Amino acid sequence: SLLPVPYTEAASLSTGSTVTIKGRPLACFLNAPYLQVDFHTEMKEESDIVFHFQVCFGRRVVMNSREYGAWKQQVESKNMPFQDGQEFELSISVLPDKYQVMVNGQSSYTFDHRIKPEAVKMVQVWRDISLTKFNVSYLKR
Amino acid sequence: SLLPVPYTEAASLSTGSTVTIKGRPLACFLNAPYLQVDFHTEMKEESDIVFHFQVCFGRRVVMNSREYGAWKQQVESKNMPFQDGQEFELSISVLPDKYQVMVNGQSSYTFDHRIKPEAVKMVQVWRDISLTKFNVSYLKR
Ligand SMILES: OC[C@H]1O[C@@H](O[C@H]2[C@H](O)[C@@H](O)[C@H](O)O[C@@H]2CO)[C@H](O)[C@@H](O)[C@H]1O
Ligand SMILES: OC[C@H]1O[C@@H](O[C@H]2[C@H](O)[C@@H](O)[C@H](O)O[C@@H]2CO)[C@H](O)[C@@H](O)[C@H]1O
Repeated sequence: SLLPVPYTEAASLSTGSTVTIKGRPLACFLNAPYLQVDFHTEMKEESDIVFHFQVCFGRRVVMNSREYGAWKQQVESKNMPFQDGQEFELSISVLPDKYQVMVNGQSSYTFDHRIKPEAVKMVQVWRDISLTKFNVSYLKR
Repeated sequence: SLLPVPYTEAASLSTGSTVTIKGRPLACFLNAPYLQVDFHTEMKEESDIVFHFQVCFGRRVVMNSREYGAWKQQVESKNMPFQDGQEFELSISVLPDKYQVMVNGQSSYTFDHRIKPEAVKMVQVWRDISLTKFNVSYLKR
């Protein structure tokens, strides 16, 4: 739709930051579209990933980190609040101990910090979605 | 780039048809982009898939068919002629007994017919690529 995908925005994160994403899958769930949100340590796409969030719509969610080029311990979830054929609202909050992912207002995943959020310099949103809104909040000290 | 992705074209296939696709992955191989080519029995995306061709760039290729709504026997290949960061040329030939997939001029995969190619009514090309060329040939009787 309106925002380019893959979507890249230079970003900084700290405790209390919220990343808000509104979008829609590009295919019915039967065809297994993906969504991926990566919090990167540099603007280069090859850079480390502090928080990797990958939705296989209708099937599972995978979370991990890529640290000095290597993927670490995968977290796999079958929780699937996303609805077939529907627009979704995604909110990722930077809490002191973890990321908290809200989906359409509902707490849906959390992921403990493995690298401090201050290491983030870029956010990329990509795979089989269109996007109409992306925001990183910058209200807190 | 130039062609919309997901890309959909109404299509007919028979022995001797060639589907030609030129495109580029939207991410470096380290970030595991996908490419998917589906030969559908109807224009609806939910319709059966006579030939499903799914590249996880740098890792593997999966082929299958979706018949009366159900995925059948997966074929998994580690053959990976696609090159990191490069444009690719993909040619899918409809031979009497199988599809033959050429990648950059090189025979790279084949998949025996499970449903007659005459059942195809649509081709979709999607996931993490841009496309500059798509053609279905219509030269043969
Ligand atoms: O875990 C998320 C991450 O997986 C990558 O693949 C990892 C995989 O997680 C792990 O189980 C294996 O031992 O190593 C793989 C590669 O280092 C994928 O590249 C990726 O897209 C992510 O989803
Ligand atoms: O095989 C290609 C096809 O897999 C689908 O998932 C299948 C899977 O192949 C099979 O091993 C399992 O037993 O059933 C699954 C669902 O019916 C995926 O949906 C897909 O994207 C394809 O890659």
